[PDB]
Parts: sequence; structure tokens; C-alpha cells
Amino acid sequence: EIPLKYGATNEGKRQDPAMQKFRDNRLGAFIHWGLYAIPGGEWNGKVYGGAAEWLKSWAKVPADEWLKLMDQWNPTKFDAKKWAKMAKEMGTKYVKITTKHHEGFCLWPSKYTKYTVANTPYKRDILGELVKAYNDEGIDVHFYFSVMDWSNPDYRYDIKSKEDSIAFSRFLEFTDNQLKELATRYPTVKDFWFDGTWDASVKKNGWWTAHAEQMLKELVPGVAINSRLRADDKGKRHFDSNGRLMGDYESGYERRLPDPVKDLKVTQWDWEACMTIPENQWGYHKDWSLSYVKTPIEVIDRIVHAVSMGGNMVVNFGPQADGDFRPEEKAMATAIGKWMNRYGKAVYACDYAGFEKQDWGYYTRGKNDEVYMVVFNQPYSERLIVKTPKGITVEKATLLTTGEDITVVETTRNEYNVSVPKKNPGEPYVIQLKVRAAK
Ligand SMILES: *[C@@H]1[C@@H](O)[C@H](O)[C@H](O)[C@H](C)[C@H]1NC(C)=O
Repeated sequence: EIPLKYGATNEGKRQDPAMQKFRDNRLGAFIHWGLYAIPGGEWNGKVYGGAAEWLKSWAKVPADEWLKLMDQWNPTKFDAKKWAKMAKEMGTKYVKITTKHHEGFCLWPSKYTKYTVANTPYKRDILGELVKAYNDEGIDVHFYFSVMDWSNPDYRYDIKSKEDSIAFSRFLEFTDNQLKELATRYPTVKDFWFDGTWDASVKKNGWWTAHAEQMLKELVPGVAINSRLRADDKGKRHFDSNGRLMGDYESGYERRLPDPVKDLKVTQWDWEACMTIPENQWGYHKDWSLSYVKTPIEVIDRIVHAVSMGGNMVVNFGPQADGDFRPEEKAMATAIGKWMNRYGKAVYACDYAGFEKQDWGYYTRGKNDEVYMVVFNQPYSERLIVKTPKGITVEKATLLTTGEDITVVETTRNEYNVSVPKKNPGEPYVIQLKVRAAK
């Protein structure tokens, strides 16, 4: 047991109403919108295949020249009400918004820098408009914040001198000022999701990460804070040097979700996966033919997978410079919304069921102990294997959409064959189980 001043604060999962709401939401959208949407992955005639929001880095553009894109920031088609309607129709219960990305351009009129929406042709407080519009649709708003900031020369990647330590301290004050500004301007914020926190400078200032968490929690009652923010006394990130999760939930799994057999440890804490539609484009990229683009069923699979293991899932959008969404993203949102409207009782406010994974798909557990089978891979056997934990029996199976009764056959102790429906549903579908636990 290593003594730590700046390690974990929560003992197990938070169970206050704000955390329960964060968890029960389950399905979110991400918005990555900033100056990078203007070039859209192209600089000086070269299209770069790397993530579009990192174009400043790929094309080696100096800060002064990158930030002159503010002169072209004029999203004529932007309408916060339309963005919120799109999220509602998709079935998303919360939206995470890039307040400021690594480029340092702020989507709110910060009083602490000139690189903000106020100093563009458009002028308006985009962040504020979105907060209002989403909240008006009953959608929670979370703030993405990049600590790393390419626009501020006080940022340091590492601390190799007293001068660096002084400059970086000033940088951390500036960061605190922006954070407090966001928390006091937009008090309905429910979460702060940090990125750009991997550098040695931040790792050497674990105290600051703990302070930022505490500062925001005093300003915004019940706010959630992601693990990615946090480094302990030894520089260890996400989980402290004693293996304990820092912040309120684990933020990770952008590349690959937790394995449903080998990574059951994640059911012990709150967690959230965030996902791109292409392989690795968060901001707007003009050419989606450069990498694999996920289909709606592939995204739906990921969403259910997350919930089945006790986690949230957030689907990313990278709006066009004009303030509208590309057609592929409108199609995705509509497709997800259709399926969610039919089958969402197996997603919203659901959790890990504690059953052994089977090949046909995933289990999820509802708040009244409903066990939902979400079937993605239809067996030629016409039988869905259900192995129950000790003391649990399956009493009935019902097709969620129609209420039709589904045959259940016991094959051996604690194992059943659940029949597939009489008519193939032709899409991923749900069977709801009634289970009983012995005394
Ligand atoms: C951080 C940023 O570097 C990326 O551009 C993007 O904002 C994603 C969401 C985030 N990625 C990770 C691994 O933290």
C-alpha cells in the first residue's frame, strides 16, 4: 500500500442520483467541432490520412497560421435546435461537446484568450446555444476539455527547469480560469471529459489533476469527471499506484471494447467508451473513403456490448464547417434511432447481467431484473443457448416487440435452449427473459 495524497477518492461506484443519471443515460453523442473542420484534413493541397482534428500537427502548421482559420469561421447553416432534434431522434440521452480541442480555439467566448468564437465573423456563443438547445430537449450536456493547448506558449510537454515549472504553473492557472468559467457560465453541465493529459508535465503535476477534480465538484454539484484527467503522486494515470480508479468513471476503449470473457473486471466500476464512425476521424474529414466506415449494425453492436458490460457508449460526429452534418452521419443517427425506438428497453438504464457470454449476442439486465437477450448472430440450430448462474432459473421467454411467447427447453442443469422466434426478425432483436433466484 503506497501512501498517496493525490490518488483515488471514490471507494466503489458513486450511487448518488447524478451518477445514476449519468449511468442510466447509457447512449451518448460526441461532437468534435473546431477550426479543423475548415481544412477538413487537407493543407496546402495535400490530403492527410491522420485524424482531421490533428491536422495542425500532421501538416506542421505554426500556431499563428493555424489560428488565422478563425477568419473563416462562419457556420451559416448552424442551428442548435436542429442539432438537438437530431440527437433526440437518434435516441441519445446526452451529448459530449468539444469546448476547446488541442488547437486552443474556444467554442465559448472565454475572457482568458483571444482565440474564441467571439473573434470570428460568426461571433456567437456556440457552446451556450448548444447547451440551451440540448437541455430544451431533455438531453444532458458534457464538456470535453483539452488541457494540452497549442495556442498558449506557457504550455510545456515536460518540466526540465525552474523556468518550465513557473511557466507551467501559469498555464495551470489559465486552465483553472477556463474551467471555472465553463462551470459558472454553464451550470447545467453534468460532466467534464479531459483529453491532452498524457504529457510528462501533467504526470509530474498529479496534485493539479486532483485539485481540478475537487474544484469542479465544488462548483457543480454532482458533476462527473473522467479518469483520463487524473495522475497520482507518482505520475500513474487513470488508476493510481495502488490500482484504484481515479475520477468517477474509466474513460477508455476508443480502439477496442473490453473483452466479454476476459475483461469482466470493468463491471466493478463505471466506464464509458467513445467511438468514431470511420477508423480514426473525430473532427470533420472531407474524404471518408480513406478508412473503413462502420455500418449502423456494427455501431449498434458496440452500443449493446458496452451496456452488457456495465458501460456507456458515445457515438462521435464531426460537423461540417458550415454547421450542418454530412449525409453519412445523418443516415447513422436515423438508423440508430429507429433501432433504439424499437429495442431501447434493453439499453437504457440497463447493466451487466452476470451470465456467461454466449455467441448469439449479449445479455443486459433491466432495473426490475428483466434479462434481455440481444441477438446479433442467428444460430442455424434455431436454438439460443442460455447458461444460468447457480440458483437462477429461466421461467419464461418473450419476444420484446410482439409479446409472443418463446419456447424454453432445459437441456441440462443450469442450461437452456431458448428458441428463436417463429419468424426471423431480420435485424438484431430482443428476447426478454423472466428469471427467478432461489432463496
Ligand atoms: C483525444 C484527442 O487527442 C483526440 O483528437 C480526440 O479528441 C479523442 C476523443 C481523444 N482520444 C483519446 C485516446 O483520449
